[PDB]
Amino acid sequence: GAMNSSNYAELFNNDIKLFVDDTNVYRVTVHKTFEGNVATKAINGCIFTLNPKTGHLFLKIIHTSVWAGQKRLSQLAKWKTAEEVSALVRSLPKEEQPKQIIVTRKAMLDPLEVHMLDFPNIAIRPTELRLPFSAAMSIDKLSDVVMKATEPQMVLFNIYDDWLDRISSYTAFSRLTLLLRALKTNEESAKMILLSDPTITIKSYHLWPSFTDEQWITIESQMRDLILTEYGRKYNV
Amino acid sequence: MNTVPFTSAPIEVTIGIDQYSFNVKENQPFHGIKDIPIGHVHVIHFQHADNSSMRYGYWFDCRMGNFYIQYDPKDGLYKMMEERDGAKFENIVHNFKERQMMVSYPKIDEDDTWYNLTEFVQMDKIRKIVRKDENQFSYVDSSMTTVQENELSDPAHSLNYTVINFKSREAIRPGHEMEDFLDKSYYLNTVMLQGIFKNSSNYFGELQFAFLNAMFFGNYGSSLQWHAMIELICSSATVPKHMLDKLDEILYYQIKTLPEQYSDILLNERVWNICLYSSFQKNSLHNTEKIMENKYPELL
Ligand SMILES: NCC(=O)NC1(c2ccccc2)CCC1
Ligand SMILES: NCC(=O)NC1(c2ccccc2)CCC1
Repeated sequence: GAMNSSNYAELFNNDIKLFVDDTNVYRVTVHKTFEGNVATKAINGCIFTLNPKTGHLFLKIIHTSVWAGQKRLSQLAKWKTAEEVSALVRSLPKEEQPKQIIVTRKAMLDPLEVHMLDFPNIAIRPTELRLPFSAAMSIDKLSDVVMKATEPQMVLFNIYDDWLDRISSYTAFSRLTLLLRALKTNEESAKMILLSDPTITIKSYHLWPSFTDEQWITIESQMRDLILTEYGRKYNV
Repeated sequence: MNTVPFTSAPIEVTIGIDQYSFNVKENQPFHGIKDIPIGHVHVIHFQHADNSSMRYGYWFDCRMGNFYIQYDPKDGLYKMMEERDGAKFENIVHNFKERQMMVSYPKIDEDDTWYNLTEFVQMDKIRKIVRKDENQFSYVDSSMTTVQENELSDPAHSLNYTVINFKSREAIRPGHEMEDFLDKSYYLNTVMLQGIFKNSSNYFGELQFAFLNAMFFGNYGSSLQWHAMIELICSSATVPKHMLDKLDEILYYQIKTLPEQYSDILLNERVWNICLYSSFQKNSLHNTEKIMENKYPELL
């Protein structure tokens, strides 16, 4: 059934699972036309498909040509997501295929179920958690590869950098969701916190800065402060 | 006009014949039902006064044999049986008629209700849904589960309705996932009509039989089937015009007949709201929408 606070350690057990977030698949800018009407222009998007135990992120870039001449794009985007996730599963060796796929938005349930009919033993599950994966396009290197794409493309990253050498998956996921929650809440401040100190760099092959354990505790505290601040600001407290 | 005699009525029971019903008291001298219209299937059904648990009954067609009812004190129910001795049967019937110990099928001449509820229902198709090949009539009760309910447990006592499942490989062509899920026309027209049912008359016959079993016996599984068969048509963008017009008539008479006090459980709010107001066919069921809005505006 639904994944929530009660069954949270299940994310880090040894049954392969993937989260799928479709928030950033269909992305538009809204603008005025010469006649004063409103129109949209699509920009490139992406499917965010993440193994929370390993940090493996299958980032399928959705190029705007996908939408050409199609109607009801927000509906189509859910089905295109499900088609691409099904294709990914089929491309993986049997021993790497997930036993569960958790969708971050319940509207993905039926599209994904229908596309996965050939996999009756893969459970398709919603979640009660409000996960901040929409903020993935606030990670500079992810946003850059999506915007530069000239055609459909899959790009493979570990979203945890090398953190699993020093911390458990549970702690890595908690750090990731904190960072993303902060970036979603106040992107400018969050990115300031992450880059304030010019001596800490991001390795070429990483997404996040190379913090020591002590610096990560400081950083994490700064992100909590930001989230609480923005909370009071937005809510006056 | 044909007759279903009763050997006796040893227990107090409400007896239904099609849409009619009457109470019989314990050991009241009741000996059956005469003047049953030839040309239609019929159902004779029972609810005991002392245990309303289990409504049960028998579907039959008097053109296929001479049938009578006899109470069995061991199994505790009224059983239909076939009399093979034609002279014995005509003699029995004539004597009970002479003593006026039978009720008359009370059909108003103006009244087409039973025809309209059974237009496509054939005994031969009933006998494939309800499998008991040694009898010419078919037993149905409240508890009997469907093949589809079983998949999700005695097979010989099951209602073998055609399985309809919108999230199934049968319903969804590889490569047309979104198309087939959002527009069920290929599942309706190719899989079900051309493939399984062969024609729309057989589809409507099963739809009508499912409704009647839901209404007369409170068979939950029959209720699910009726709604699935409606939803499959309404959720298809391409349906022959004669089928839509006939469906509108079929449903109109079903909604007209449904007891007002049973609508809360026999009418699925989601299916009916989707069918009348959201589906491809939201504008094709004028008679059904009008009666639903005047009779059950709450559900909607
Ligand atoms: N965990 C990084 C790793 O060991 N391999 C990579 C990866 C594989 C599969 C999906 C995502 C990332 C890093 C690019 C290749
Ligand atoms: N197994 C009998 C049964 O389930 N009867 C109920 C019913 C509801 C809806 C339609 C037909 C029957 C009355 C409560 C459920």
